[PDB]
Amino acid sequence: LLEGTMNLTGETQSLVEQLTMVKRMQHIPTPLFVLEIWKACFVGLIESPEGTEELKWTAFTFLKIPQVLVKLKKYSDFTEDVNCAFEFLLKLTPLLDKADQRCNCDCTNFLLQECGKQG
Amino acid sequence: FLPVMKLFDLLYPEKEYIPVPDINKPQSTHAFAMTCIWIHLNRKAQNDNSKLQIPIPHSLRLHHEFLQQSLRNKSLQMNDYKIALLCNAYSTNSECFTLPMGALVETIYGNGIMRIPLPGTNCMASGSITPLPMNLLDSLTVHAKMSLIHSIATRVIKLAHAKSSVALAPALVETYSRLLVYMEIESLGIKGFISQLLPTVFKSHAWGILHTLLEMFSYRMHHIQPHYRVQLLSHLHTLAAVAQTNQNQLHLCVESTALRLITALGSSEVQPQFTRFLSDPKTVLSAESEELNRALILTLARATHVTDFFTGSDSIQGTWCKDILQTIMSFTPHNWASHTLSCFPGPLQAFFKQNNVPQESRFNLKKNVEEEYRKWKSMSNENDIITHFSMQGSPPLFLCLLWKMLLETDHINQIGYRVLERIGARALVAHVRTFADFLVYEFSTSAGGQQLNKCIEILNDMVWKYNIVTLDRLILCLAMRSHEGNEAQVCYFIIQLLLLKPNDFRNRVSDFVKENSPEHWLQNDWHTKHMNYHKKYPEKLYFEGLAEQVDPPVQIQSPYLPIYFGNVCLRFLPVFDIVIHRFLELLPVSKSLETLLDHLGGLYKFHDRPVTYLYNTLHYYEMHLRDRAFLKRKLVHAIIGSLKDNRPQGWCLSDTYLKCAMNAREENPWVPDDTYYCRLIGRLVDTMAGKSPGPFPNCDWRFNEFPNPAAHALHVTCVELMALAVSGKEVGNALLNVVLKSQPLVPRENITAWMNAIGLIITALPEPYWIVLHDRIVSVIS
Repeated sequence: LLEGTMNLTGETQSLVEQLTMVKRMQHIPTPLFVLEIWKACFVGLIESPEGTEELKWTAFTFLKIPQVLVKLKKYSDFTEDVNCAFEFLLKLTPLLDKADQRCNCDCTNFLLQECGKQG
Repeated sequence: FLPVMKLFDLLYPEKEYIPVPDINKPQSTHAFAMTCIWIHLNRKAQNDNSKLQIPIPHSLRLHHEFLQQSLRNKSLQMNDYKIALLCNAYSTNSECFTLPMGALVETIYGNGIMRIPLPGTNCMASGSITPLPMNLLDSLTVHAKMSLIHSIATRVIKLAHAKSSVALAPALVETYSRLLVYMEIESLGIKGFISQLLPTVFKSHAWGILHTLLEMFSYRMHHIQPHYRVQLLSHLHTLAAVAQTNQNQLHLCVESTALRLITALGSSEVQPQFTRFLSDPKTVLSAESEELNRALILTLARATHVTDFFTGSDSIQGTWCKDILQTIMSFTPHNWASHTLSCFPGPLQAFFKQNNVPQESRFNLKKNVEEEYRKWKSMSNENDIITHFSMQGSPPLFLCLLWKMLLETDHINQIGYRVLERIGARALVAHVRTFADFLVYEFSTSAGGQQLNKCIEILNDMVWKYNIVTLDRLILCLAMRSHEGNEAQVCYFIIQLLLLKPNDFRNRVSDFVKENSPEHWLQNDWHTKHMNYHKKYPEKLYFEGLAEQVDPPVQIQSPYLPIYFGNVCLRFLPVFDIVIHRFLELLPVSKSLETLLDHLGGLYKFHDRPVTYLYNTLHYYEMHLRDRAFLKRKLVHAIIGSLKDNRPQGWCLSDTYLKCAMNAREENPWVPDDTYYCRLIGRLVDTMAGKSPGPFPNCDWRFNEFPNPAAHALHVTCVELMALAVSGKEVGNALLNVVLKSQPLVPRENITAWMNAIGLIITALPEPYWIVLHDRIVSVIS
């Protein structure tokens, strides 16, 4: 959450060397890691107030999260665990349904085609 | 009070003299208060002035000289607030307070200035009709007020015990009703009045002070504590058993007070208040009259099914309800109907399978009255027919004697006039009970036609042309008929024709709703409008209308009681409520309630608690009113439009309710989105915390039926929520889809108050509204 606030203009490697190191310090399951990776992207989308900050937060959650995950796949098994991560993720019904009132549509289709575009 | 001048220095550090501003504001006494504090410190320095006097301050000595000039002044009234200055700067004096006291006590007590004729004969009430206003009641000190109370008590003790012809002024009874609400004086208020003033009035044996106190307790009080309520209930039971209360007005006023406080009860205080008088359950019950005990039983019934205390059990044993009803069944046998049993709680229905007297036979009921009908004319002497037809213990059959006279002659002789006044109003309830049984049994087998309209008009002849009783008692006796099927519908149609075929009572209701308003405390000339209303309709309460039709000339000229606030319509509105309840208890008398509501909706202009009554009416018949849609829509067409003017704009209803609810049905009710319900929850949650503008208008919550705006908002929200045509099944779905599904207009970091309001709403909701939560929890647990 701190990265997309104001210091979101940097490169893709500072956040990588932060969050991957965080997994070193505290025992974190990789499906739980991807679960947090996507729920933070959803929360930064919905909980951003309306205005230019909404657009900035949605762009931050849409355009830099494939960049870190491509590098994570390059450096690391990463296909099987994200399935159980989405098994965790597809239960958060009311909070993510509140996002669909603001977004008037199903963002899940767009993001699961974006992941296919990223391969 | 030692360091208070240092409290001066932190509060009022100045050097320049204080000028004297205009006195006309009531808040100026607040500004002039510290000068009175200094002169009352000099009043403290009246005794033992040799020890540590204080010099006069430089700034405040100008206003001290001003109040000294006011002491030299010899004129004080409502022109300025020097009345308050001379009542507050000299309240702790021995004779400096008597100078404004002489002006005050001769201007509101009515010290023989004028003798206004009240309705009736020989009623010379005192002259002054303008009481102490609201701003005057708050501009005095507490000690000045209690000294005024002591002076008033010393006046009224020697007035009541001498039974003097000098009555009490309407101004002073208005002030007496206004002062007792203040709980700062409550230690010497009604707690100090039922301890001191009321025992002295009881020792006086005056019968006029008691009647006026009952008048200002029924139609002038708004918030009496339940312990004080049952204390006064015990006091009136001790009063009515003695002091020969055979007069019609003495029984009628205590009946209109007891039924008022019975109808003023809620649903949550039934359990804690009963164990206070569980030691003496017999004396808080009616031993001779079925009406009060049946009203208390229905009060119990609406206090249990609404609060849903009966669920999880199906018996009265082991609870607090068995022994009180065991005391109820003694000396007052009363039957019960199955349709009335339908809305009763389950344990209550189980207990009503026993200790239930059946009905008396119709054929013998007519046979006996016809057997002594010919004994009326076997010999037509005065004294024998007077004595034989009127001892206490005779079967009450006299109204059919009168009716058989007025079916074909329309004349009541000296015997009929003497018997009715010899029986007295204490046995008149038991008489009119059996007479209502005659009425329902006679119209059950009656043939329609010219007699159907003739009988209701010759019955109105007793209502307004003979003036035998107040209209409320007979209609309430007809309301408590516990018959099955056809006779209940017939009695409901008796009341249906009784309320609309004669126009005299409807003319009085129209006159009172057009010429009077419920805001009695703000109405300074309420006495004048009451005199005009009683001069338009001469209220005859001692068989005066019955007197002039007697074949020998017999008239009554007994002096009337001092009446200031009593009328037929306010005494009939609780009966108008209980008949509405009886109508809604039965199905095929539905649409007859529809034509009455739009006809007689003005009386609810003067209802003590209409919102709670309508909420309980719509809640208790939840299994009786959901099926009948237009009957449920009819209620908002009449009562809301009555009190939409005196109560300010937006007091009860919402905007979309004004757009679509009271519109007539079109086979397409507006099924709302969830945002409509979110609007109501947002209305409730803001009114719980309270706002200075407020979505709901501010009012004098001392003189309302709610001490707080939150209780006012909860009741109207509960009224509007479950008044839709949809049953209690989709209401829970909408309430949950507000919160269980996502919703616009509902924000987070506040949702705790929203769900608290929803929980209070759904606990206030009837059984099928929250029984669907079990079906909801089955799905999510599976």
